Amino acid sequence: MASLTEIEHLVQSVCKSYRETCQLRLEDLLRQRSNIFSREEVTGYQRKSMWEMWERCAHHLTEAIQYVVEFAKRLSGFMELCQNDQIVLLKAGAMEVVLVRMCRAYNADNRTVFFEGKYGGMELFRALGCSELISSIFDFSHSLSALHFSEDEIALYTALVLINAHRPGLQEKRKVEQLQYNLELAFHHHLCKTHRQSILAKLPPKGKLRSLCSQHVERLQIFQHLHPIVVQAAFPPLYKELFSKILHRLLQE
Ligand SMILES: O=C(O)[C@H]1CC[C@H](C(=O)N2CC[C@@]3(S(=O)(=O)c4ccc(F)cc4)c4ccc(OCc5c(F)cccc5Cl)cc4CC[C@@H]23)CC1
Repeated sequence: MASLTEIEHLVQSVCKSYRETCQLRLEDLLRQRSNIFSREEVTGYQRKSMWEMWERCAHHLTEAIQYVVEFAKRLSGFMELCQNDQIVLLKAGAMEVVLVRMCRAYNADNRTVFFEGKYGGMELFRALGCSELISSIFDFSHSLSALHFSEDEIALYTALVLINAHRPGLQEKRKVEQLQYNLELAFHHHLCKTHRQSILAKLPPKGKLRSLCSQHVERLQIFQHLHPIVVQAAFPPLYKELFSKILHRLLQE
């Protein structure tokens, strides 16, 4: 049950929820493309301490995940599932949603990402000691650039990243399956109607997004083992919660 109106109405409320919950405006990100970090500024970032860079990136990651919580809270029928399923979906999905959202701050053209006010390439994150991880993040953004996503496509796709009935630990598995289906119908209908069905074959596999979150938790478990007090005192609580009950607080406001 759902007609060609109830499926279409979902499309526009998904695009709306997404529009209203992005950390950065795409128009803004596009106009700052020529504001690039100097050779001296890149060298300043490389000279910064690993733990300083870690705290900066973790703070920025937390900043973005907070907007993913607001996207989830406005997503049709997400607030109607149980609190345990809301956390299950956000714990597993929020990072992946930022991993897709991230492509809007990318520029395949110059291979740079927007960070702390200006655009900069992979070598801006050398201090982190995440040679392969930052590389994967950059390649993942490069691959999504090739798809030339519309904002409405990013909205429907990210909503499907978050609404995954296959996430382990889901209590009302069928209530999440029912929701995932309507969003899939809304996405594929919008792709059909816009003559953009050809993207389906080119969307990244399920494992591309899964290995990225896993690599993040692996390098984090390494950094935390060498600087445990740095993570306790300077890392954000919601960051430590997601990768190391703030989510329950966010889910009420
Ligand atoms: O408008 C929006 O909502 C979007 C605006 C743009 C936002 C965005 O680009 N981002 C939100 C924060 C940022 S970043 O700008 O700090 C950045 C960092 C590394 C990059 F390769 C590129 C960018 C980020 C932060 C941490 C991270 O992994 C976890 C992590 C740590 F935490 C700490 C150390 C190491 C790691 Cl690996 C990965 C990414 C990728 C997406 C990036 C995404 C949301």
